[PDB]
Amino acid sequence: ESADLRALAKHLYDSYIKSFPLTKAKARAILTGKSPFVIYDMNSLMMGEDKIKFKHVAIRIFQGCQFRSVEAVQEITEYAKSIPGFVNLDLNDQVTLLKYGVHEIIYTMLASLMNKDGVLISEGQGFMTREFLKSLRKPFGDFMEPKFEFAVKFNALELDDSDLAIFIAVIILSGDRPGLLNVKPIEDIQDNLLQALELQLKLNHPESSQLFAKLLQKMTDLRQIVTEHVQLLQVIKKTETDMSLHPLLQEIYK
Amino acid sequence: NPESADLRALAKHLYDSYIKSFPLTKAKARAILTGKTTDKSPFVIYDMNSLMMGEDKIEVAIRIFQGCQFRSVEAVQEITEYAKSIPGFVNLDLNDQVTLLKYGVHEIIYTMLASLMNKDGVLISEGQGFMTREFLKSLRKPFGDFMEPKFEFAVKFNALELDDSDLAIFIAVIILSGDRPGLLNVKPIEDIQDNLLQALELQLKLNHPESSQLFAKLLQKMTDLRQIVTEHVQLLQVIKKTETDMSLHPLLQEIYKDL
Ligand SMILES: O=C(O)COc1cccc([C@H]2OC(=O)C(O)=C2c2ccc(Br)cc2)c1
Repeated sequence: ESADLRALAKHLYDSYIKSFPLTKAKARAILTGKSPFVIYDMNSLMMGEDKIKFKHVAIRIFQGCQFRSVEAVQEITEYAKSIPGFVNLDLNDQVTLLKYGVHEIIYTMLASLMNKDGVLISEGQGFMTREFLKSLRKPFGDFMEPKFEFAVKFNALELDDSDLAIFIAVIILSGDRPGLLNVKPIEDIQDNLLQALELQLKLNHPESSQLFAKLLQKMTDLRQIVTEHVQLLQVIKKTETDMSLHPLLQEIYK
Repeated sequence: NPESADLRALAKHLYDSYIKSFPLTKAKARAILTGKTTDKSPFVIYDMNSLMMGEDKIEVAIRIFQGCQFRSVEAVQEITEYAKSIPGFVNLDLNDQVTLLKYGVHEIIYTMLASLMNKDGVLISEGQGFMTREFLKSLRKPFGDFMEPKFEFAVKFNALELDDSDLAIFIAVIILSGDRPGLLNVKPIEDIQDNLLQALELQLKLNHPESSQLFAKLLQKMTDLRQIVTEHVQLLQVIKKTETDMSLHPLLQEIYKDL
């Protein structure tokens, strides 16, 4: 029966490449060796915007992160709709799985762009450092540090795009999202996704023992930082006197 | 097969210490919850009257919470005894044995508490009593919602149909976690958890053969345990600042100390 598990592994990987432009393999090449722009202080921030083409002082960084998250949701939605059985679910269930899922996949693939010294920005064309992300006014000065502590641990598992492709699918098909209407089949697809993930990590990582069990424990983490960032997204709602400009622009970021 | 036999010896050793460390197991709790015995029948507490009459074995809202933390201290004592029997735990650094226990005990307590709970209430007083879920939820604020997260997780967790032999290994995996803040020597802990995870995977393969992917579905429940600890922690901070005379316990207040 593992013939179908190997089929599903490459089907999800091929769709992973089409839905996501900047893959982990191409981000690892940029982080080590061609070079992009480096934003390390306040001068290189303004210097960046000139020759980088952004699409939007301390709030300009956060608003750009929400612009990138909106583009990410579209890539995650298109990728999820290619998972076998996803589009054949209840349309309300598909909306719910994506609603409570995109935040966890955003940080999983964000780690693919992070090391211990910074993160890539604007499709690998730039690079914001770690210390510059702790030198902003509150509460911006400490909303990326939990995500850097997580990216260090998660990337230590040292997975590739084919492992991540299956791992992304399992997070979307989580059958415990509040408000589901047909919890059965969602757990059915996630059951075969977990089999394909268990098989994938054995054939690609034969030396690392219980990489499948250690990967599932990172989900326990993942949600703890998603629910922590959610409660931080309402500190920006109540603080800063510059987080409400064009009303049509507020509707996009929901 | 010779290496899988080494994992069976580990599984039987953990189950042996489990029986010897926790007096009330899930096997005995299910014999009490389901009314199949004429001798292990509990006195049900459902209102104020059944409370004062069942006082032979056990402010109302405060008195209920005092006994909850009294049993929590009883639980930590049993968890520490069982952790010492896990192979390698006592061989680690003494600072790490305290940190693995500091963040691990509550995730263990809510796991085994689910063995004493059905959808209608919780076993209390060593199985002699049974406090209803409605009465626990009918307590005044902020105590009227102190138990619903525990109950909602139990009916979800008990669906896995795990017995004490599977629970023994899953308890050991939670204690020997490398993801806990303050671990000085992380790698020697990850080696022990790797051995416990191999034993748990084989245990569920043999004890639950028809149940597919029970190993992955069980490891996902650790995400539920974290949110209960965080919601619990948030709730004590409100009680500490409202009931100013409400005093804790050396075992509990030092676990919540900058958790
Ligand atoms: O004392 C009162 O009137 C109300 O407080 C009570 C009432 C009943 C039982 C107890 C405690 O004693 C025990 O043996 C026991 O397990 C207690 C207990 C406390 C909280 C939860 Br949850 C489960 C059990 C305290």
